[PDB]
Amino acid sequence: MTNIVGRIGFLTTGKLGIKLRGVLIDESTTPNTTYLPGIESFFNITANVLTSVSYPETETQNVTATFSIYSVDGSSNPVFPALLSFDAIVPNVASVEFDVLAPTGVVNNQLDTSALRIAKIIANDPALAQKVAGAPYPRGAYSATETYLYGEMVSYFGKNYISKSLSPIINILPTVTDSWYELVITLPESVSVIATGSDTAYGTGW
Amino acid sequence: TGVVNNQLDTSALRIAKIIANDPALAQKVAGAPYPRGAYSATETYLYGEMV
Amino acid sequence: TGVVNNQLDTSALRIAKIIANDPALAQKVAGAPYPRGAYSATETYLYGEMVSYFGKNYISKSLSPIINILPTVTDSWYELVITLPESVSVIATGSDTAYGTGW
Repeated sequence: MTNIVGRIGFLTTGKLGIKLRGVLIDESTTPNTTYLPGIESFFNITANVLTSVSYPETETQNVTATFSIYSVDGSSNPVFPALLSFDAIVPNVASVEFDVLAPTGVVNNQLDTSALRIAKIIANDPALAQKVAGAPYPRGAYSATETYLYGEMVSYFGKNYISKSLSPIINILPTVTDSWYELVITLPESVSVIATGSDTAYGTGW
Repeated sequence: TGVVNNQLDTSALRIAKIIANDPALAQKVAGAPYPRGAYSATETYLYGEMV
Repeated sequence: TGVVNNQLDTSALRIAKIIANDPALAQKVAGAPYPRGAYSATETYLYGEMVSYFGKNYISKSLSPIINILPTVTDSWYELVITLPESVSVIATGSDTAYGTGW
């Protein structure tokens, strides 16, 4: 399920048809619903605004859907010549804007090169550069109340632990090496280093 | 002026904007420091990985 | 389950997901620091190249290559903050001392 939103220019009034390209399955309802392709769901666009676009998501099952824009006739019916038709996947998110799901010239054969170009773009715009920059991302001190993302560095018991989980972690102690890196502090050499003690005299069971 | 459309150059900008605006995808192109843990000779390390 | 016309979808979001998810294309879109080692004059440092200088880390931001220009001058380099509070390992781990075999 996704509530597509957006505005479409140069068309005060029209229809937007979404038509599936494969079989979609809704297993939520007891009799597993089977949305079949070729049947076009029509939504209104009024005053250049996507009125209410609620469509089942297709990213999970990776099913393509054709979005087409038509002018409305005298009886407000979609004249079939599609002013703008294309294929896209509805993401499994609460809301997506019609802008992002718009056709692109990047075919598979031209894939890697495109990414290459993207690199310099991200390297040029300072906003994108800071939005994507890899860094320790200082956070202050560790606390279990708030979550932590990848790369974020916290302080715990005098030690510095950098989160290394791709997923958010909450109430995970920094000492756990499976989710935190814990950079080890560099040691000076030409400094007095006599600092021992805590003579506890273990019993070979430590 | 002449007619210029230049959609192919707009495509790269659009995709870069989408990647930057999404934290999940932005994480996977983040930057050089990739934490891994304590060093061990039995594992394979990629460019930027931190030990 | 599946679609016959699987080659028709190029919708920016999909391409963004494809480029991010693939390790090779993700590595191509990297930017970021490029480690090179201790700073020295002769070495030509390109954009994003990151060096160590006087105990700090400096990433070059000059879009043009630079030579002999010190990492301290902020016109072409910028420092990578660490912000380490209440440090633990400073001198105790450095003791060792060379004596003691059996006693």
